[PDB]
Amino acid sequence: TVNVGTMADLKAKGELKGNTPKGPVTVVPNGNSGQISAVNPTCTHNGCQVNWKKANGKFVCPCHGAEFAATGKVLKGPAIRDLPTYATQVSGNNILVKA
Amino acid sequence: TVNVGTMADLKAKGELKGNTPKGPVTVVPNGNSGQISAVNPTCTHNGCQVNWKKANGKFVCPCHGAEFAATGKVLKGPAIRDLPTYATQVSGNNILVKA
Ligand code: FES
Ligand code: FES
Ligand code: NI
Ligand code: NI
Repeated sequence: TVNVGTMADLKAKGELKGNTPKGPVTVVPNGNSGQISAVNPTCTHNGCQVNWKKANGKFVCPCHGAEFAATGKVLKGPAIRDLPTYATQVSGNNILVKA
Repeated sequence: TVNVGTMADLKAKGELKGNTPKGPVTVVPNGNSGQISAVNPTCTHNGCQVNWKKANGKFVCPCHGAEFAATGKVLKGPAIRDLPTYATQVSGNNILVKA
């Protein structure tokens, strides 16, 4: 597992990025009760790294505009596959990304 | 140098496609005074062939949605360069594309 920071950090920063054995990870809130979502930000269209835009509640790809929900669900093309995701575990405020 | 059809054909069909020594060409109307425009429909982003949508007066790329005006001018990204164009000559109602 990869410790990407605390729930307090996620709150203050809006997101937490990390590097895992299976690729990059960006952790964002996925609700208001502590739910979080860890996605591999590699756009499923042409591999650009997507950018979490909290004001719109979506990841937006800077290369061709694909958009994804906090869960990684594709919301707008040209990507047609959801972002890969990672299971997470919060252990005493620490956000742990698995795999 | 490449005869793609007549103005009547262009009016009835909306566009005329052809092949030239410098690549494909799509000829579309560019006004109501008989003005026409010949572009190389190869999208300047990643090379997909853009498609003329007469109702919207634009070439729309089916791959990532870039749009171009009848003149080839880029109107919407991700493309950032205009479509190459070809000089044209209307000779006796015949549309000649010079490549
Ligand atoms: S790489 Fe993300 S939309 Fe193309
Ligand atoms: S190939 Fe035309 S927008 Fe990408
Ligand atoms: Ni691109
Ligand atoms: Ni593509």
